[PDB]
Amino acid sequence: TVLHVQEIRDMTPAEREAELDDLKTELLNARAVQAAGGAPENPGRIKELRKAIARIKTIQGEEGD
Amino acid sequence: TGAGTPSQGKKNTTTHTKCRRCGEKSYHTKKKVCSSCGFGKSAKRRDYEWQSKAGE
Amino acid sequence: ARSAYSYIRDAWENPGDGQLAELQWQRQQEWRNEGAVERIERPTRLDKARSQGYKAKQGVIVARVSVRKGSARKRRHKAGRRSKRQGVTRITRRKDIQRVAEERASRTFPNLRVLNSYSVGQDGRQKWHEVILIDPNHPAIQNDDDLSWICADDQADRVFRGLTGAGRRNRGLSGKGKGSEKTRPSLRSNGGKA
Amino acid sequence: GKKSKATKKRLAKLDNQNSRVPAWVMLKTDRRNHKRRHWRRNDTDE
Amino acid sequence: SWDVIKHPHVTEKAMNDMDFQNKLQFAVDDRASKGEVADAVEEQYDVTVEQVNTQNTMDGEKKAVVRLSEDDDAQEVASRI
RNA sequence: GCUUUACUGCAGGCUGUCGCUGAG
RNA sequence: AUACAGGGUGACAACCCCGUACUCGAGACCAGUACGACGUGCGGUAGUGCCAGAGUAGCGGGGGUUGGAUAUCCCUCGCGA
RNA sequence: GCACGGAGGCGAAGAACCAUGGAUUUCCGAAUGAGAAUCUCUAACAAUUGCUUCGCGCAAUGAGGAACCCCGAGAACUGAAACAUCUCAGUAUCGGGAGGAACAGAAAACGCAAUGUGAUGUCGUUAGUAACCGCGAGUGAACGCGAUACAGCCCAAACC
Ligand SMILES: [Cl-]
Ligand SMILES: [Cl-]
Ligand SMILES: [K+]
Ligand SMILES: [Mg+2]
Ligand SMILES: [Mg+2]
Ligand SMILES: [Mg+2]
Ligand SMILES: [Mg+2]
Ligand SMILES: [Mg+2]
Ligand SMILES: [Mg+2]
Ligand SMILES: [Mg+2]
Ligand SMILES: [Mg+2]
Ligand SMILES: [Mg+2]
Ligand SMILES: [Mg+2]
Ligand code: NA
Ligand code: NA
Ligand code: NA
Ligand code: NA
Ligand code: NA
Ligand code: NA
Ligand code: NA
Ligand code: NA
Ligand code: NA
Ligand code: NA
Ligand code: NA
Ligand code: NA
Ligand code: NA
Ligand SMILES: [Sr+2]
Ligand SMILES: [Sr+2]
Ligand SMILES: [Sr+2]
Ligand SMILES: [Sr+2]
Ligand SMILES: [Sr+2]
Ligand SMILES: [Sr+2]
Ligand SMILES: [Sr+2]
Ligand SMILES: [Sr+2]
Ligand SMILES: [Sr+2]
Ligand SMILES: [Sr+2]
Repeated sequence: TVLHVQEIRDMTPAEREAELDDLKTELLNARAVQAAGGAPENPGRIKELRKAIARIKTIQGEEGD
Repeated sequence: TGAGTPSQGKKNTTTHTKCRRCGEKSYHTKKKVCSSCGFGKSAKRRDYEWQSKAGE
Repeated sequence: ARSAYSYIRDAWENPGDGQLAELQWQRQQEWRNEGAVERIERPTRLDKARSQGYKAKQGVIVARVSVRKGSARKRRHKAGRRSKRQGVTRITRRKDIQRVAEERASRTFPNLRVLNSYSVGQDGRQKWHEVILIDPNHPAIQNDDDLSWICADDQADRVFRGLTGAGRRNRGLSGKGKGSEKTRPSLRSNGGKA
Repeated sequence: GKKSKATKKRLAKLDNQNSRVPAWVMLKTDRRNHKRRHWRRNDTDE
Repeated sequence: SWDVIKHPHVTEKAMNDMDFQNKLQFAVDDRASKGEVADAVEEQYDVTVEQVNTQNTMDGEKKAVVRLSEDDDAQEVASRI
């Protein structure tokens, strides 16, 4: 969603990795808030984050990093 | 001592266990052989034509 | 004129006479001390090998195999049998010893395929045969006009399916007419009565 | 007995499967866990 | 590639360990060693891990009890997630 | 299932012969 | 209507919807085949006993197998052009 | 998604869905560094082979598949109104092995004996004929012919 394939391909290798760590962290924090039974959730993102990370990982392999 | 009920109380040995290769609880942990898929006995998978009707 | 090969040939028509006799008497002493399957650099009966397809080239291998002499090594019936199916001593197997030899050789060299084989004598308790095997994966062979045919997929494990010369003879496929009613095109298709 | 790590993972799974069919599935399908097991009445594998 | 830290294990018992012993509890990958749990934690929240105790749970996961140095305050670390 | 000088066979043992097997 | 096969749709539907006839497109198999082309070179006369696959052909002892009977195929022991 | 909920989200930056191609693809598993009931211990084609730069450097094998196919091992109940040869049957079942099909196959053939046919499967027929057989019960072809499809070649040696 918020993150599109073009944007990803437009990132330098270093940017994708920095973007990767960033996404992984939001996810981890979502899973933390979920572990605490936290309700200020937005279930749609926890799902988007995973796809985003899969996209960046797919793009990284494609471009050769 | 009767061969029936009184003798069943002595059964607390573990023999057949979940098999690493096929998943069936048929891996004899003392023989280290699966009575279902043959693991531990043969590289090929345990099979027999008598497991079905002859013309089928 | 006569080829040098014909002399090897003529010598082997009577392995019990002349120099050959002495060679065998000497050789077998060593063979008896060797294993079941010994790879050898050169054929003992060159004329025969070349005649059967052998070539001094990469991917061509020769191995001598020995097998115990005699009839079947069968275990007597442990369950009920009518007199007819109680025999044990005079029962012989349906595969000749040369075929058993070709199979053992091929087992030893899983990647090679049996091309042909021939006899190199025997003593009172065993028989020896040399087997020509070919490497279907070696380019020297994949490029040979005379041997590349053996590289085809349907030639894999040919010895185990009776496709050898010894295999075909033993299956009663020599004759093209009378007597081959139950052998051709296969023993199995004819109900196994050949 | 003494359970290995793998045995333990398997026992854990069996424990998890041994749960109720969520109520919302009831509504969604407008109307039963056939694999419900009891530690006493039943016998697991291995 | 599997990550070490899965998520914080938050329960009454976990909170006590956090308020009374400066310990944090995590659900972690069961292939992770005590050392790998120590590093991962120091690198995720920038703290000094003093000790790590582990347990393979009946939930199929591995639980880690991480005690931070007196320099760090668990209550506060956990409070930012 | 069991027995035996029931019928018929089969292992096994003994024995001769041929091959292994040569020189005087 | 070159479409009256079949199904769906709140009841018996060619004409309400999917389809169906007609026409058209793509993939797979036929097949790396057929055809075509490159190269190679078929064949005939006379002379020459130069070459042409051995435990083989064949025989005997013992077995199995076969419709194979004297006249099947095979194994085994021995002999052997 | 099945799946007719709640909440939330994605889609005109053309999502869903479909086709083709690609990415990712934990552990055990032929399972191959060693071991192990799917885990563990300290760089690995384990094992058997071929080639070999003689170094696992380059390669092969292993296991699966509904049956079909090829090569081996091979019963008994049953029939004969008993039963031993015979039958059931080269069946059931077992060992090994290949393919998309296998196997066979260009005559030391046939022998409607001929001034004739012309690789091989297979189908129809020849025929329950010839042949076998306590000549009992039973077992049982082939050549040929009509079809299907057609296709013929390569070595060893001589001489170099
Ligand atoms: Cl082979
Ligand atoms: Cl004719
Ligand atoms: K019988
Ligand atoms: Mg040539
Ligand atoms: Mg519970
Ligand atoms: Mg512990
Ligand atoms: Mg019989
Ligand atoms: Mg392993
Ligand atoms: Mg009877
Ligand atoms: Mg056939
Ligand atoms: Mg009678
Ligand atoms: Mg018969
Ligand atoms: Mg005939
Ligand atoms: Na082989
Ligand atoms: Na129980
Ligand atoms: Na969890
Ligand atoms: Na009885
Ligand atoms: Na026969
Ligand atoms: Na004989
Ligand atoms: Na996949
Ligand atoms: Na390999
Ligand atoms: Na090597
Ligand atoms: Na009767
Ligand atoms: Na009777
Ligand atoms: Na008879
Ligand atoms: Na005629
Ligand atoms: Sr007693
Ligand atoms: Sr009692
Ligand atoms: Sr006990
Ligand atoms: Sr074993
Ligand atoms: Sr089997
Ligand atoms: Sr193979
Ligand atoms: Sr009980
Ligand atoms: Sr629990
Ligand atoms: Sr010839
Ligand atoms: Sr023709």
